[PDB]
Amino acid sequence: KGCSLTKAQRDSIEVCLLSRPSMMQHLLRRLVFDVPLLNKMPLKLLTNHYERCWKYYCLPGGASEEELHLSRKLFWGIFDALYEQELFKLALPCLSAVAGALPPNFNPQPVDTSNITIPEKLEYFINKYAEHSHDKWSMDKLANGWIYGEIYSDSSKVQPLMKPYKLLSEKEKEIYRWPIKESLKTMLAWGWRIERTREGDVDAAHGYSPRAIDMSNVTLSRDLHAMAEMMAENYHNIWAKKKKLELESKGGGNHPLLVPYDTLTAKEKAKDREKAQDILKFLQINGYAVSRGYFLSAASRPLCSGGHASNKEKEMVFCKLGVLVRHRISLFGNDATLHILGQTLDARTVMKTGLESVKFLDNAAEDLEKTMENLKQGQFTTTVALLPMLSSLFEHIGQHQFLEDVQVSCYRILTSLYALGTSVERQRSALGECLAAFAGAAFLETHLDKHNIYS
Amino acid sequence: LTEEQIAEFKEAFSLFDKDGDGTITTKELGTVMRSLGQNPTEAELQDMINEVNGTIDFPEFLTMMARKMKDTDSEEEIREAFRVFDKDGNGYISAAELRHVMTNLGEKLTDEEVDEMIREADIDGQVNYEEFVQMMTA
Repeated sequence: KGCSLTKAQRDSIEVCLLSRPSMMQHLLRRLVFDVPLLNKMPLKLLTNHYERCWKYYCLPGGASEEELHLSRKLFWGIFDALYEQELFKLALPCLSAVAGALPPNFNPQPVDTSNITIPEKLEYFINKYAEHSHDKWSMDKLANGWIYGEIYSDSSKVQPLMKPYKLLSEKEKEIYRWPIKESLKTMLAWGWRIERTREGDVDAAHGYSPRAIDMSNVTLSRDLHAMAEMMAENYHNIWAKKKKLELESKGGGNHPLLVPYDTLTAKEKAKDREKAQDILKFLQINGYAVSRGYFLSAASRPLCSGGHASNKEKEMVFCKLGVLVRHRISLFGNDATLHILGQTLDARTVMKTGLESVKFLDNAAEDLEKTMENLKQGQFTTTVALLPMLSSLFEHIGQHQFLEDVQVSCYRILTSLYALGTSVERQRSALGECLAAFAGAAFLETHLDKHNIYS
Repeated sequence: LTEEQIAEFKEAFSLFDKDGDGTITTKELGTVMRSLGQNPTEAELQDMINEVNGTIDFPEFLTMMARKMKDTDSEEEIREAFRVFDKDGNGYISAAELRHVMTNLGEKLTDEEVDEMIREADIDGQVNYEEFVQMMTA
């Protein structure tokens, strides 16, 4: 389906460009989830729709800001694998300026559950935790007010399982201890440890009476809730596998709720979060610490500058579009603007001097716009300017032997001089010697550059 | 579709047709187009198969390959009919000479259609014919 897929793509792009950015943030979650497989082409069309949303929300909107920075980092790391790459790269410039405006077939993956045992110092706590979970369960049933009875009737206010803690045997506790044990094993198998800390702690009805510690006021911190969310996502993956192993046991297909995780409602995540935090809230009641056992693009600019140095070392052997992508990202950062910026300037001078004498063709054309954007970045933002002037003189000696590469090197020298003189003259004497060497025999443009960018 | 083109299409079909009823089988579409020298994407091939019991036959095969030919004919002929005029080779036709080259025979209508040209053509005045393509070919 060629035109059918293109019509679906136009429908998605128009329904996103007509819509405010809260739903666009919810869909940008799925765009970041799909961005990891960019390097197929229509997943990159979803990435182009996300680029449209970034170009629309760069002003006011440019929760999910860290998600956008993470998606920028992951798309920059996936785009450096290898037309279509030029399309994603030209989309990446406005997305990079938007991130600088910020800076201004499902397959679940469960784990083995029954191969690592539990130390018994937590089994001294299991005897109270399983008790407390069943007490909170019977307390929630006392919110309805259930009464113990014999015949299992759900209409006569009868629960036949409302028996006390003394009348519970081993295998009558094992039915509720099985998710407890096989959740503690998923916590403890990965290398998570919960050590020692300080000590810790409307009318009723008939049956069992829990004076349970109130689970409606307990809250962890952000990384502890992130660990809880990882455990809840694991629990939902196990439940999704438990349903996938039964929807094909009769002989049919699948249920449409097999989606990526970020496209469900709130209660379906909140139930597994409650099951993950029945442990953690009661650890906070007893006072047991659950342990593990913007500036993001500004930080990623130095790694991108190192990658630009590597691309300047080995780009002119096909990778000219990869060099132009980093040049356009540097242009977008120049439209998005501090010693790390000085390190990026030194790495940009290294990227200029890495292929000095070999100045394939479109990279050399776009390098003039990259140098003008670097001069703009110098107009946007320590004594290495003398040695870089000699490196630029060597680049001019490598670019002045050759069509109008001599005039392009003179325009690049005028770009550097406009960046430096808007806010030592041995290299100026070398420029005068170059003018006296190759003036009288492209050269009038070099004269118009040298008579005005001397300051 | 010409003498030679319809001759070639019938020759290729009847050479790939064996039984003598006018129907080749379903998987012969890519075979007959690559015998004619055409290798598109598979989605277009599947659309052309499902546009045709499971017996791909003569009529709309002729019609679809007519459409595939008239696309390239549209490109080449909208190139050359403006290559007639505009003797410096840029596609920039002036507005007065657009009035001249628009009131051709055949249609020969009044100031309605050339008013439709000049009201929206992009005029700076030199007019490139891509604006005329995107206007007049819907």
